[PDB]
Amino acid sequence: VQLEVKERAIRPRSLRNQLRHEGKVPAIVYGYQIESTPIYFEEKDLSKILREHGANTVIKMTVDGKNINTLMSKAQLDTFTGQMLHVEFLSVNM
Amino acid sequence: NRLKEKYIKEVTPSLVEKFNYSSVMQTPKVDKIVINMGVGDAVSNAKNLDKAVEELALITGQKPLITKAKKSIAGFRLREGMPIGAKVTLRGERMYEFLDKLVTVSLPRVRDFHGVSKKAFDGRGNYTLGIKEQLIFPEVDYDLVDKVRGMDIVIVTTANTDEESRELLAQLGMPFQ
Amino acid sequence: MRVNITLECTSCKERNYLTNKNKRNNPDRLEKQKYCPRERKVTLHRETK
Amino acid sequence: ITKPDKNKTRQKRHRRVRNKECPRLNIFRSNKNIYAQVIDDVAGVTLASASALDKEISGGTKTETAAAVGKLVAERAAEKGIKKVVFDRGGYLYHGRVQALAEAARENGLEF
Amino acid sequence: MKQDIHPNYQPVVFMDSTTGFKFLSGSTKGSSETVEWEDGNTYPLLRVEVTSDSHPFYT
Amino acid sequence: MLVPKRVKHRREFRGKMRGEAKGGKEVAFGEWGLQATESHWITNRQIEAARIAMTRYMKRGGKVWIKIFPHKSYTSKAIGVRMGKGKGAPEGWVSPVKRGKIMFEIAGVPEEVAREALRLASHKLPVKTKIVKREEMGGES
Amino acid sequence: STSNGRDSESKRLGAKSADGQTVTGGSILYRQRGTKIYPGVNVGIGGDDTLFAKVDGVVRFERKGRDKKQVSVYPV
RNA sequence: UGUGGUGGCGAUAGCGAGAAGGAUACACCUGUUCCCAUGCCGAACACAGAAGUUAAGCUUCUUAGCGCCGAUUGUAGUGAAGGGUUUCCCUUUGUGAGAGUAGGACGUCGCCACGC
RNA sequence: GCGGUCGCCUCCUAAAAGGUAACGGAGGCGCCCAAAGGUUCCCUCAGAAUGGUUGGAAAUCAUUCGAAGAGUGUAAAGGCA
RNA sequence: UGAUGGAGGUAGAGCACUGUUUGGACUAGGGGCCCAUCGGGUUACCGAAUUCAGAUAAACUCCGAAUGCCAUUCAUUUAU
Ligand SMILES: [Zn+2]
Repeated sequence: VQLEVKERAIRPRSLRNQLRHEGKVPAIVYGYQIESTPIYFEEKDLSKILREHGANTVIKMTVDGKNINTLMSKAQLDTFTGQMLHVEFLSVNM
Repeated sequence: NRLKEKYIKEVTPSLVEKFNYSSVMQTPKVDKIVINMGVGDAVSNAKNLDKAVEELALITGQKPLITKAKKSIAGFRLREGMPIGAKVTLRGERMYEFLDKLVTVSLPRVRDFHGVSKKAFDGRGNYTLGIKEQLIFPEVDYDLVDKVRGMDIVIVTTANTDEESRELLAQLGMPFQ
Repeated sequence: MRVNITLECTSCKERNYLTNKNKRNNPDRLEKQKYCPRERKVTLHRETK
Repeated sequence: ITKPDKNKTRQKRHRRVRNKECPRLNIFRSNKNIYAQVIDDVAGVTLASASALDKEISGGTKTETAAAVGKLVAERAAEKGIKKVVFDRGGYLYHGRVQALAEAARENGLEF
Repeated sequence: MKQDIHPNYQPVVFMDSTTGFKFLSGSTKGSSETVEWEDGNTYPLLRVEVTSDSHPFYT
Repeated sequence: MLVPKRVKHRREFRGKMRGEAKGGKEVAFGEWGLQATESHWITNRQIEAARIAMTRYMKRGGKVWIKIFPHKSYTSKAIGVRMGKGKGAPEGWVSPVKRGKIMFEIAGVPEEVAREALRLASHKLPVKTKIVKREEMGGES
Repeated sequence: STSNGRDSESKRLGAKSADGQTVTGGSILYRQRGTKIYPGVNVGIGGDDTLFAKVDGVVRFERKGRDKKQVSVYPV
């Protein structure tokens, strides 16, 4: 429901490989309110919402302002790893 | 002639009220009478183009075209530009005169009447005919005719549907089945 | 078949021009109203015999 | 039968002509009327024009109208100081009520 | 009608045994039989006697 | 000279490639499948051997999905011919595979027989392999 | 014992004057074979689809809507 | 203000699906003697006329099915710098790909004439 | 040495200016047209479906759809609605 | 070296085309017999009429790039 929001910065050049070894998820959200705020996550934050409350259900990306509802869309997952990249969101209302 | 007056006296307002139009502009009409002559034997003899053109000059007061090939295929022994067939279009009052020569004079010289096959509408309401002989007319002499040649008529209308064309050409003759 | 040919002024007789023709299509001596320098006048021109 | 409409081909011929201080003319048809304009590019401005039958032209439904129109065009244009014009052919030929415009335009000031 | 290249057509009146289809044109023309005012004032030679009246798509 | 697969040709001789990365679209038509965590050519005959060693342990089969196919032509010279003249005659049909996208798919069979078939398939290919499901989507039925 | 090794010669196409130059009369701008760039203002087409500058001016390239491109010369 | 002619701006102008209209104008429509025309045909083309009809075209309005225009991070490459294996792979710095959508989008600016 | 080649034009190797090798990978040339040139008017193709005697799937017709799937004397690129 | 404008198809995911291609639906209709001496050709191959997903290039691609190159009465430093 209430994931942990870490609002990122504008230019990630080759700093990014530090987050791939730390198991981090930089999270696109383009939708109704937000045009782009990439957001940190830990890779063990999402699977216990997908396999707990549903694989496509309501996930709220809120910082206790307005209440947002997301529709996790796509991901490339590279070979030989099986780990998480390219996590896009989609903020659709009630 | 007959049928302009016979249109505007009997054919037209009946078909206005059979399909309940908003104006007489939506009435269906008939534009062309397309006439082929498929010889197909100029490969054999170039003197085959003698007879058909003369017979069309006997039928209509015209001289037809001479259609070229548009293909060069030896399966029929054809090069491009080879003479194959002829074309005759009717407009004006030779529409109605030739139609009445069809209906009221010529066409009962087809023995064993099995009418006209009613599946000949091009889908969207234009008749076609393939006629087998040519001795149907009073404009035709015997000894001039020496083959089993025939005609090809494509009556072209302005109608969208098919039964509009049916009611038109039934009202203008066409001994159907 | 084809021939490198010359054209002749039919009035003042100078071998003015040069062209080509296919001698089984055009079996005759050509005639073209070509310009002439010595007369400054458009002149009939024929093949040199 | 789709009877093909007739401004479309006229504009095709317009554009294949127009691909080929000396402004245009224009020549038009209808069933009943013939207009004219004098335009520059890329100002996009008509400097003068003339009606078909509106002001004082008619008095016989021939091409005689068109000669009067071609008079009126050059009469209004010569007051504006223009003798350098270029004929549009429109999308037409020169047989009917178009040479009636043209020869009336030539013999009233417009130089060709 | 482009000139000098087209054959004949004139209102050849038609007759038969009955029913008188006195309307149309024709090609084979000739001797005056009924030059009639209510029809075309021309030569009616096509009077060959197949009726277009009796074959059982008529009656 | 058993030939499993060919082409229609359009060119005899071809260039020689460079494997640097290869990608595109994991398991679709199946349940269980391999990968290829290295980079090599894979010839015709290795896919014969793979078909046979798959389908023998598949009693009455099931659904086996061959996914990557030879397109490119070998060439080779003889033995003892010098260097010098033009390219030798084309003898073989090979295709390249790199980086963990998928050679085969299985469906219609429970989990242990599938891993039998894939373990007994991957001793005839020169590449280090793995075993992959359908994981999670918007729907995996 | 092959049947190859024969070729044409490099006939040296390409743009032979940049944008923003000051360009004298009648000098080549972009030697083509086949029309890739159409002429715009003051530019002629030669026999072999080359381009010129009829007026001593400044070359600037443009486009024709979506598909193809133009060159024009503007004087001072 | 409605109609018609005539242009610039990358189809964001288009293709499709639907409604309405005849004041002027436009168009459909009636012919062909006249200038002219059909490799046959007033179908077009050229010219005469205005009985009739808004059915089509045309013109205004509605629509995101097709087409078009698309932003940020999100990642093959890759300028430099470097390191071990060197068939290739990786780490700092300097820039990024279309793919995939969020969205926009059923036009904008100019001239004359006629009509209210 | 025996075989092959020796001048010219297209395409790829060619590393998004130009330029560049190999007994590298594919094809052409040593002409033709008195109109297949110039100009002035006019026109829009390949296929598919439906019908039409001989007519054959496929001779010539007629209708609808069709952005090019055609043509361009000659090889291949680049162009042209 | 910094700034600005432009020329051009290299690094490939990409069912825009050209060839090569693996599955599913579907039929336009046909496989020695049709089953038959008018209704289901049938189990099955089914392409093109169609279409759902997936592969791929050096002589296949509407469209890029890394400033590489050419240019500027431009700017700073230097000496050609
Ligand atoms: Zn002389």
